Amino acid sequence: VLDCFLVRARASLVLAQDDPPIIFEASVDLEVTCEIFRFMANVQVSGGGPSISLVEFQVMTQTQSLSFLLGSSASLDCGFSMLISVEWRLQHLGRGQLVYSWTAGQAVRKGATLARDASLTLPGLTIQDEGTYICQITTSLYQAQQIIQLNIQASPKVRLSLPTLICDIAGYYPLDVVVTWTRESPAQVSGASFSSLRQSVAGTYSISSSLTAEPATYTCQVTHISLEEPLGAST
Amino acid sequence: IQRTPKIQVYSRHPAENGKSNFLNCYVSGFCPSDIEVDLLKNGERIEKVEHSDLSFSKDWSFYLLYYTEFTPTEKDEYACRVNHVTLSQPKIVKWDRD
Amino acid sequence: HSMRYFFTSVSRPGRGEPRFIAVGYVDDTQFVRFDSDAASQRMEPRAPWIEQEGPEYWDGETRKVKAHSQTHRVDLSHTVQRMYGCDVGSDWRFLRGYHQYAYDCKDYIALKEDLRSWTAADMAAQTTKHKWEAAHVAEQLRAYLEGTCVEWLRRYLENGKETLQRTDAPKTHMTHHAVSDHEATLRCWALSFYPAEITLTWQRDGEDQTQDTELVETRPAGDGTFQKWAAVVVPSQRYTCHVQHEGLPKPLTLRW
Amino acid sequence: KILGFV
Repeated sequence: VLDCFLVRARASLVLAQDDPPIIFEASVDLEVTCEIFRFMANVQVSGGGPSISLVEFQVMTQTQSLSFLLGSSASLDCGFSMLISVEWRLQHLGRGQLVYSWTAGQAVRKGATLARDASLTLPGLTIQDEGTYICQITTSLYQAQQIIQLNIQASPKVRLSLPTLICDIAGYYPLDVVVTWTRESPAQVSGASFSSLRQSVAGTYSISSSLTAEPATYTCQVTHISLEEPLGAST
Repeated sequence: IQRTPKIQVYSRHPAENGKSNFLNCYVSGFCPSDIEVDLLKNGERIEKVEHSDLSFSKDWSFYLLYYTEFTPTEKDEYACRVNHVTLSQPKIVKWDRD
Repeated sequence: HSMRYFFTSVSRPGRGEPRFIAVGYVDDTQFVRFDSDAASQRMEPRAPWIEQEGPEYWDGETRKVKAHSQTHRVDLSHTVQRMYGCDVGSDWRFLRGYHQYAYDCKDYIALKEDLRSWTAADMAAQTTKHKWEAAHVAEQLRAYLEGTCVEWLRRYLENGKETLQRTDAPKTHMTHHAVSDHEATLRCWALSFYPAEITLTWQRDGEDQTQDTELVETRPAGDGTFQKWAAVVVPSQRYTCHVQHEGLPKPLTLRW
Repeated sequence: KILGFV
């Protein structure tokens, strides 16, 4: 019994009932959100969440978001039970690319490697592989998909250096880096002005925070989504 | 999803002492379109500033080019304050000649 | 060559009326614009090469933009974005056609590289896909992108040949900056060029140096041309910046 | 020109 919203009333899924165990689940987890459409239902926990088509077909993933550092191999997960083809696509910044395909495998990116399993593998991750991965699955009567958002991350490298102080926060990704300047008691300093955003060929960003130096120690304390704790540098 | 602006402050031509030029603040990549952009002359807002209206990139981002005629002085400096929603603190991007 | 049309409705609570702003681009340059907040609720020319069109053109175009305002989110500070257009090579033949949507700048439903199917990048958007592919919106859009988008782009290219095919060569410099005693940065500039597409690649001793090279994305200038630079960090040492633009008979090689 | 049809 899962609470759900049907497209524009409110209903529930066991009221509509059809027995699952004819077509096996990859797992069962029972705050969650749910939406039924004309029938296919999307189940969305904060962790993993399947896509279920009425049961006759379902598509399963154990995580809808994945934060992976660059270079690391991504075992993006996707699975289904019940086939014509399995395609993995990438959508990011308005650009739709093919990543992999299977019929009767064709890895568009050279290293792509794929109760059935479709857990595609991305070795040697690059910034250009960030985005929304759609594990489209085709079937003689269904074409259900599954969304995996692969947030590629890159830790910065802060090089505090020089009456102007400059810390080159290079190689970070994604863009939202917050730079806090601490002076020493380590009191924060206002008035730091960023430079123009720069990029490397790999897609990682380089930026520099400039702060005027007055007499005394300083610390370019850089926090980022890829960091458990805010790293930095001091001179 | 909100995306941090990519802000560039530069000139139409390489800066020459006293030679007329235009200060471009190419603020791109930002989302949503609600954004406050000011061109700063020695820390204070320039009054006579023109700007191309909201432009729409393929990336689903918006970009704006605020320009103003200036003469690049050696003893005076320029910047570009940006106050997008993703910016918990308004970001002032320095104008280095390069 | 590419002509794009953008349509965005920035929603407003309290104000009641979403701000519908429409723009058209040819080769990244704006030529038409509509804005609900403008003084006159009519679309205007923003380029001198399209003011020549007759009054039937504008009134014909203005009525079509009004219809798109009502149906901007028909099947979909909430921002809803729309885009469509076509790409063309020097043959003046169809390369690639787009028709895309975004919900708060996240990809929502986009037309594939083949102008036949849609890529729903949001799980909320899959009913939109199920609706459109049942309505055959792809086929009706394939006729416009392959037929109509290119034809007027050809006419616009003829009308603005002094503008769109300007093919200005980059006014190129080489700038050297000493960041430290043991290393320095070599920056090669591409100024006042057109189109915006340019390649600046660094090589050491004749082999590529991508791993230690930074750059900046192409910058629109106030003139109407573009700017760009790419910089490498050298441990002092002679490196070469290769500049490749349409306006150059031969790619350039720069040295400090 | 704009797409025209709906």
